[PDB]
Amino acid sequence: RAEKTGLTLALILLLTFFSLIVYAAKGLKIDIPTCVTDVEPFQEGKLIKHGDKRYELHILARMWYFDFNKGATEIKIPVGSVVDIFTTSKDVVHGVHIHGTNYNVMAIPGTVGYMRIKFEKPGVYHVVCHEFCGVGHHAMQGKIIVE
Amino acid sequence: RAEKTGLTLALILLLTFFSLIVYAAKGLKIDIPTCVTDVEPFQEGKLIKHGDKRYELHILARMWYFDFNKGATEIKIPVGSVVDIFTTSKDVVHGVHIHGTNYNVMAIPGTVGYMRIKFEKPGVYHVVCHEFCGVGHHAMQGKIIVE
Amino acid sequence: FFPSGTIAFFIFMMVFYAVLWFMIYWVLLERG
Amino acid sequence: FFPSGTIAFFIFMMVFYAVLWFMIYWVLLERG
Amino acid sequence: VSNAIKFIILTEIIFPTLLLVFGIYHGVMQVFYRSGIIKAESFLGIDYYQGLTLHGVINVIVYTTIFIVGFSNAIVAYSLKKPLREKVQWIALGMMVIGTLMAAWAMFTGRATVLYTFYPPLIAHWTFYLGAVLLVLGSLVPFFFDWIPSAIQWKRENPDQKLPLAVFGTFVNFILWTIMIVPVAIEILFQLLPLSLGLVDEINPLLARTLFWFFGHPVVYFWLLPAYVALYTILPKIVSEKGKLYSDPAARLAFILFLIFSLPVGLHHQFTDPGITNTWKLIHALFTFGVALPSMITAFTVATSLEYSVKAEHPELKNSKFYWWTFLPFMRLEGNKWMFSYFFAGLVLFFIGGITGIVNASYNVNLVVHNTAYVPGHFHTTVGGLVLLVFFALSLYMVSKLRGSEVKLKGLAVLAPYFWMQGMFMFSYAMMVGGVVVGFPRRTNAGLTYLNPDSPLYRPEWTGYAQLAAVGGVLLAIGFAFYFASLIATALAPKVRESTLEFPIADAYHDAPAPLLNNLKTWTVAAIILAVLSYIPPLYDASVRGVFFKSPAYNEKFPMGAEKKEEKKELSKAEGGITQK
Amino acid sequence: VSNAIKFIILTEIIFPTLLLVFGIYHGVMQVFYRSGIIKAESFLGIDYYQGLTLHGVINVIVYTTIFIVGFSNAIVAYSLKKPLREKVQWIALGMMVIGTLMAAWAMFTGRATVLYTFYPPLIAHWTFYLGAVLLVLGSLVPFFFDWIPSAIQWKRENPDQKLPLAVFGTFVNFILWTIMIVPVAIEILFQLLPLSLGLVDEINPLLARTLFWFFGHPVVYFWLLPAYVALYTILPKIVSEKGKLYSDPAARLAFILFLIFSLPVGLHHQFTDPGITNTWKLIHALFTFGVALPSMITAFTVATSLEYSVKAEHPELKNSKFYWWTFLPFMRLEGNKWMFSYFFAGLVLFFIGGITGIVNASYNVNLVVHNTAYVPGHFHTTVGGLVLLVFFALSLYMVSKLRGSEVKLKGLAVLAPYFWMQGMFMFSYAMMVGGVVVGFPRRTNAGLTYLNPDSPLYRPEWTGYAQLAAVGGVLLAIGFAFYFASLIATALAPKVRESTLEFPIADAYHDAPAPLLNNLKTWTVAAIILAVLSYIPPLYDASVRGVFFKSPAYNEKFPMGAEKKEEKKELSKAEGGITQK
Ligand SMILES: CCCCCC/C=C/CCCCCCCCCC(=O)O[C@H](COC(=O)CCCCCCCCCCCCCCC)COP(=O)(O)OC[C@@H](O)[C@@H](O)[C@H](O)[C@H](O)COP(=O)(O)OC[C@@H](COC(=O)CCCCCCCCCCCCCCC)OC(=O)CCCCCCCCC/C=C/CCCCCC
Ligand code: HAS
Ligand code: HAS
Ligand SMILES: CCCCCCCCCCCCCCCCCC(=O)OC[C@H](COP(=O)(O)OCCN)OC(=O)CCCCCCCCCCCCCCCCC
Ligand SMILES: CCCCCCCCCCCCCCCCCC(=O)OC[C@H](COP(=O)(O)OCCN)OC(=O)CCCCCCCCCCCCCCCCC
Ligand SMILES: C/C(=C/CC/C(C)=C/CC1=CC(=O)c2ccccc2C1=O)CC/C=C(/C)CC/C=C(\C)CC/C=C(/C)CCC[C@H](C)CCCC(C)C
Ligand SMILES: C/C(=C/CC/C(C)=C/CC1=CC(=O)c2ccccc2C1=O)CC/C=C(/C)CC/C=C(\C)CC/C=C(/C)CCC[C@H](C)CCCC(C)C
Ligand code: HEM
Ligand code: HEM
Ligand code: CUA
Ligand code: CUA
Repeated sequence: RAEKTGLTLALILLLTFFSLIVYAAKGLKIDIPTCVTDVEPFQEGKLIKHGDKRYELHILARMWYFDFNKGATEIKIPVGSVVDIFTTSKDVVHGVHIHGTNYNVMAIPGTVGYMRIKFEKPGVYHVVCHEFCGVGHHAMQGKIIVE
Repeated sequence: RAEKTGLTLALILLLTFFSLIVYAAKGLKIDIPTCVTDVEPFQEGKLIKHGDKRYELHILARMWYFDFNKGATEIKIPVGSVVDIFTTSKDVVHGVHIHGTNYNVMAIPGTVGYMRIKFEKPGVYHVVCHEFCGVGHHAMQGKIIVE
Repeated sequence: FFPSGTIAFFIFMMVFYAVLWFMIYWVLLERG
Repeated sequence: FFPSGTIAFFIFMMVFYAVLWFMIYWVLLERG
Repeated sequence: VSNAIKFIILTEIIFPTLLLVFGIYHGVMQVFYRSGIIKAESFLGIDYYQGLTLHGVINVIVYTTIFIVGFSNAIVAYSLKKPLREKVQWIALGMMVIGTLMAAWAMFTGRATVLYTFYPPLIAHWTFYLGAVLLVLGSLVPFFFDWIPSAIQWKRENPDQKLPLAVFGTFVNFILWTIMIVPVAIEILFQLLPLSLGLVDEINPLLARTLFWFFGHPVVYFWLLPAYVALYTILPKIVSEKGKLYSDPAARLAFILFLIFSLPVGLHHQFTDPGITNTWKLIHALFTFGVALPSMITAFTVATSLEYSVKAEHPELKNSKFYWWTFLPFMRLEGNKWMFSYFFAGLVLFFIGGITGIVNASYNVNLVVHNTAYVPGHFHTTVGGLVLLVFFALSLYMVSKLRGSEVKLKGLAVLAPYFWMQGMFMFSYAMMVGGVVVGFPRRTNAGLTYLNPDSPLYRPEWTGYAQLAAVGGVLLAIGFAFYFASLIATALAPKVRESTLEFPIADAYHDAPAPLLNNLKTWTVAAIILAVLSYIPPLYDASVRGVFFKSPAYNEKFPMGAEKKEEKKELSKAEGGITQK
Repeated sequence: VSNAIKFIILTEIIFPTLLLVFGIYHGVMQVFYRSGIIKAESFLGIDYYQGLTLHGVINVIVYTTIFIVGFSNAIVAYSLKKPLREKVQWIALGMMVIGTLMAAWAMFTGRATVLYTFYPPLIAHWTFYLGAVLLVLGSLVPFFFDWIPSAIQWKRENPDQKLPLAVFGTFVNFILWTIMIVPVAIEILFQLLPLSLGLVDEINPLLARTLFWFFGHPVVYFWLLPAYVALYTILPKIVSEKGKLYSDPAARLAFILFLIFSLPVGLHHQFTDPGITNTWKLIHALFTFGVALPSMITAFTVATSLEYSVKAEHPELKNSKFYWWTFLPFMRLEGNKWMFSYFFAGLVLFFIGGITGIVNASYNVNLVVHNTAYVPGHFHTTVGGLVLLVFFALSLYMVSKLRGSEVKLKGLAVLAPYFWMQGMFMFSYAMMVGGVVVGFPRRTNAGLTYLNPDSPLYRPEWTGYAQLAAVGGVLLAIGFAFYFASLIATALAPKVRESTLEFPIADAYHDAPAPLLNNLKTWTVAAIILAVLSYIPPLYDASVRGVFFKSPAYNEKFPMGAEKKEEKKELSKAEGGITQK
């Protein structure tokens, strides 16, 4: 018929879409945030793990400001570095969008969003929060300056 | 007829438009740049005329950069001041747009565009140039910082 | 025959004008 | 009766898709 | 029609739009708040987030879920030719009205500026949760007490006759809904109604985000299915009166797909939540590319029934591709043909909402756009593009046909869909580009700080994309004011003829008695066994293995297990219910 | 028609569009340069400002001024029913072709990246100035040697008969043009052709900006008048074949206004130049609100002739306001009805270009928008909205009618105006808002520095308005590629019938032998005495009392009186010429 032609068109379309998203998610790993569990108490955080490039960032998201170091809404990181960003809110469900990169994770209380990005191009990377977290949400951001 | 109705509509429209532009140009004077002539040799310029508020700004526009003080693409001016901005290019026809205010004057060689604006709201007022002035035009601006 | 339609089309004009024009005029005034 | 028009309308779909989708996918890849 | 049933239907057509007038009002005020022109942090005593709770709830919880039961009362009573039951309609409308009033109180006063999704642990006033639950759960009483009978009666009396498409569509739709109330009616009643009016002191703020998107996502298809029963039965007859709805079995198949594949898909809204084990988000970004298939079968059936209908009244156009689509009544007045303006300006917006949804689900690609301003691009061109415009058309049509008024200001009506489609274009375009390229976030006042050229949180790059959307806001405010003038003038006056319950129902070019489908039993069971075999994993997470402590409840202005197995052994036991039918 | 005249007309229909293909190519590349996506400072060896010189010259100097003489050859030979003169057409086309080739050389190679206005003292290569002068001055030889006779012959032989509207329009138009070449043909030949190939060493860089906008502004109305003779004579016949052109005397009046009031208005382009004495800029911002009147008389005559025509083929629609505009052939194929797509998608863009021009002239309000990105909003929706779309329609139609080909790919044609109108909307809208609110300037690469998120001249606020216009650029690139495919397929093949020179010419619902107008003598004299009594002041300035020294000539890549009285005593003596006629 013609319904079969429409259907094979839709099917080849969606199969192409899906083959590519699984390709990008497996090769050249752009891994969506998964479940990570080692200990993760998490009200703190930043460690210069392997010195020049590797890091471990712990952006606890208190209510109405982020916490990149011990109470410092901004942070400075050497270029090219490859951070290991863990995110966990203190109180409510908090968005953590890092505008330059594709780090778009929720900070759910009692969970530890893991994702591993590298800051190839210098500049400033605003860490904005999108999910709603009460009044005084619109004034919740903080920068990851990569000079 | 009906052409007379269309015509009286167009006429009341344009008469309203024109009565208002002449009103704004005469009362609450927003004077378009006119011919001014005292001496005006003009390759220089900035004077703190009446101290706190009145000024006299001489933004000579060399090829591919402005000249607000003796070779200083930027300038700082106290808030609320009421400058007297004179503009005159050195070589070619140069636009002088001052983005915050409605100071939009050409710097024609051998002419002195006068206009008198006051910087009520602080900030930075980029002095961009719109008319074409050769390659290296896209890198021709300079700020009037009003802190 | 009375062109009763264009008169209303004009009324729509020149109230689209005199709104666009008035917005840019108010930008003129709001700029000091 | 053969719906010869919707087949071409689909061909227009899913080439409008697979262009919008590919633009956002390329934004995904271009973001490191 | 009856005398009270007409009043029921009239209330459920007018009360939802009389309430949606505020939803649209604050929609405009939001595209002004976000575009940095009405800065401050409030207006007329309704701050941004509380007006946002309203623009969300009013528009997709109290508007649709009420208009759906109204229009379904209508279309089922008609297609079955049965007379509705008043002592049931009455308690149904009573519960929906009381529920909406309890939800709109304590949302206007400010007790529940939580949001329309009420993401915990951000609790609201119990009159918001009990209100919304009563609103929802009070639209089933029609389904289960009014036209499950009188369709079991109409069936058996024939008895070898397929169920009409218009009522098979409402059956698939309300079976969907009956199923997907279980999740949110467990989440609310056992996590947020206990946490508010504090009885419990803790909550699982991931299990209550799951168990929500097990309701937030089947509800889009619950809205979409009446738009589709319109597009199938009423569109090919508001086009020329020879329209036929090519391939009735294809429509029944699309409905069966929205039955099975719309329930297990809800995990693709929380792709970035950190608890849920990845490789389940992948299965659901697969079932999403599966449930976006029936809509691409509808894009074929309702683009052929648009071709068969047109090329039946214009034998010239025979065997001509692309030259019809020009002979369609885009802007015709004069007799069930204004409605094509709505159906078409809805189908275009849906064309765009579909690719945007397909993108949004590409779970990798859901990192580019999650909770940016892209997502309002998705669910404005879907909801407020097709579902809302089709509901507008049917509102005008039914308020006419069952009150007597022919239709008033029909020209303003016919124009409304085009102002609406163009406002939604001029607005969704700016917001989608500004949400992809500069991350313009979602649910953020963004006009008080992120666009205050003085605040130390300025982010200049966003001003363009936010000041080129105010015109979309204005334009669709005018586009809705048009339809609203038309509806009020239609409802008001004057009665000219008998108040009947007609509907232009097209009928089945290619008809088939196909009994593999047409069998909601043994497909409802499929839809229930799936969507449990696809929530065991994410509900195992978010309950154990996903969280490390439970969270108290925070008001919006102050920094202050069995609950799963119950909904599991509740869904899997809804099978006795939907099998005895 | 003849055998060589058809070749002349075909060259002047194809050569201008075969050249405009580069104008459009670099238009797209510019809306990519300015929106900060093709940064650098060049592409394929054509840097931004040289490609801008091309996109300006090619599009409004060598495209229109050639298509105008082509289409006027056609419409005059037809409406007078006279056969054109070959030994005149030949030298006319020879001069226009040689001139355009001399201007396009030394503009492609890079010798004249000055701009299409060649604002001195920024001189170019003499082959650009002599080229443009020869191009322009070589389109008069038709007017003065071909159809000033053969219209003086057609007149006197009748002899009591008005001049046809189609040829009275071209007469007003080319009288306008004959007058307003004097300024620029004095400026070039006496200031820039001497300064280049240095004979003089100085220039008056204000007198050569005046004496230019004494040509730059009457040339917009020189283009607009053939678009208007189309809208008057050909539109009411490509609508239903009962169309009539309501009020022929109103059309003749509008033409007489564009004769008198289009010449003295040119000082409203240099409102911000500092020499010209203010209170003359005010008189010209008055004559601008005067010359924007005939276009608001045309907006009435060509919106009534659109109503009389429609309500003549639909006696149902009688005495119905607003419901026609729906019965117009918006997207009809099949026989001089595709052309309505062009005329209407041109009339909408002109609706917008008109208010934008009215604004731009409000000499106060010309400080908000002067040389911002607003002005491309003005002269794209005017030129590339109406003048270009009407010229496209007539190109397709004449290449068909005088070669034999019916029309090929007519569907792509019919679509082209809508892609074009929507590209121009999606692009002019972003640019107009971004030029009003954030001063997004004009003629600036603006994608290499003002939008380089690294350059110390960043200005972030501009990125929104510049990245929401790339889609307009793309969309109208597709919209022009459509028409171009249609034109090439039409020109190519195959000949089916006799190559005639037809034209659907509507005729005069309300006809009148009004001799106050119809009298180009004693109105040409008015247009010449005015526009001298309105340039004595600004030319007294800019010559004395306006400048304090003269300026040498600067190349674009390096920091390196009687000339008025001549053009005065040249205009005032063009009266003997245009009176003997
Ligand atoms: C205000 C603030 C300023 C900034 C806003 C700037 C924009 C302003 C509005 C722009 C449009 C104004 C012009 C209105 C009239 C246009 C002429 C017309 O509509 O005729 C239609 C053709 O429709 C169009 O496509 C024109 C729409 C604009 C251009 C779209 C370009 C997209 C691609 C081209 C689409 C064309 C088809 C190609 C597809 C591949 C012809 O209709 P017809 O059926 O052929 O008519 C035949 C007729 O003779 C008759 O015999 C028949 O019997 C018919 O039954 C009757 O038809 P009709 O005459 O009644 O025409 C009805 C038409 C309605 O047109 C519209 O207005 C829809 C346009 C969009 C909404 C405009 C809102 C503005 C106010 C409302 C105007 C309505 C009148 C009220 C006036 C006060 O039917 C349709 O056109 C349906 C729409 C079809 C295309 C939808 C897509 C449009 C948007 C495109 C994408 C935008 C986003 C871009 C971002 C993504 C990048 C692509
Ligand atoms: C009724 C309301 C809704 C419908 C319908 C809908 C359809 C889809 N959605 Fe959705 N949605 C998502 C994926 C989809 C997919 C794949 C589809 C599919 O059903 C869409 C398929 C549609 C078809 C593919 C369209 C083609 C068929 C039509 C009929 C074409 C017209 C045919 C033409 C030829 C007709 C002729 C006329 C002219 C057009 C030519 C995702 C993805 O991960 C997210 C969250 C992302 C982020 O992380 O939160 C999401 C978020 C939402 C929200 C967010 C709530 C809150 O703000 O978070 C809402 C309200 C919503 C409503 C609706 N959504 N959706
Ligand atoms: C052919 C090309 C052009 C036309 C026509 C044109 C018409 C006007 N212009 Fe202009 N223009 C200016 C003022 C006007 C005014 C008042 C009119 C008037 O003629 C416009 C009147 C038009 C009518 C008021 C429109 C209504 C009539 C139509 C016919 C309505 C449609 C009717 C509907 C009902 C039909 C039904 C269909 C639907 C629409 C409903 C000013 C002001 O000070 C500047 C410089 C500003 C800045 O400082 O440089 C300027 C700059 C330009 C440039 C700049 C060159 C370079 O970049 O600097 C160009 C190329 C240009 C071309 C053209 N311009 N103009
Ligand atoms: C045969 C040539 C094939 C070439 C195709 C090239 C595709 C290149 C990809 C670019 C994508 C843009 C698509 C533009 C369509 C071009 C087709 C066209 O203009 O001509 C085809 C058709 C007229 O030709 P036809 O119908 O075959 O002639 C019958 C003779 N009695 O045109 C028509 O009259 C029908 C077109 C519909 C017009 C729509 C008018 C309403 C405005 C909004 C439209 C939205 C709905 C349509 C959606 C599907 C679009 C195809
Ligand atoms: C009588 C009520 C008066 C109320 C007016 C309120 C004005 C408020 C200001 C808002 C401005 C937006 C203008 C919207 C127009 C609303 C008018 C309308 O929809 O109804 C009028 C008319 C149908 O009514 P009528 O023609 O009188 O009925 C004849 C009965 N045999 O509608 C029509 O069918 C004709 C409308 C034309 C549709 C255009 C379709 C093409 C798409 C682009 C249009 C562009 C061209 C039109 C330009 C002028 C617009 C009026
Ligand atoms: C996705 C999104 C793209 C994401 C961003 C793109 C820029 C990336 C490009 C991009 C990415 C970068 O990383 C980048 C970095 C630095 C500089 C520049 C860039 C850049 O430019 C934008 C598209 C948004 C939607 C899609 C617009 C939809 C418009 C409305 C909502 C409705 C109108 C369209 C519908 C569909 C009508 C269809 C019916 C009919 C046929 C009309 C024709 C329209 C056409 C589609 C044929
Ligand atoms: C002027 C200009 C306004 C200037 C800027 C405005 C924002 C000032 C507002 C403004 C000024 C500030 O100082 C400011 C300061 C701080 C914050 C915010 C602001 C602010 O918001 C923008 C308008 C540009 C033009 C005008 C858009 C035209 C669109 C296309 C070019 C073509 C489409 C429209 C045409 C006309 C079609 C008409 C036919 C038909 C009827 C369709 C309906 C359309 C409608 C007009 C009825
Ligand atoms: C009429 C013009 C409308 C405008 C200008 C408008 C504007 C907006 C805007 C800008 C947002 C984004 C708010 C944010 O992300 O913070 C929004 C959200 C939303 N809109 Fe509207 N809207 C309109 C109509 C509608 C309609 C008709 C519907 C549905 C029937 C609707 C449903 C929604 C929903 C569900 C949200 C999400 C609210 C939330 O995220 O909680 N809108 N609206
Ligand atoms: C087809 C799509 C087109 C696009 C995307 C486009 C793009 C542009 C842009 C962005 C500008 C501004 C350049 C600047 O200000 O620096 C411009 C200038 C201009 N455009 Fe185009 N254009 C198009 C077609 C046309 C057409 C068809 C015409 C006229 C027939 C035209 C005439 C002009 C003119 C005269 C200028 C002024 C150039 C100058 O200032 O010197 N454009 N174009
Ligand atoms: Cu933290 Cu919103
Ligand atoms: Cu100085 Cu351009």
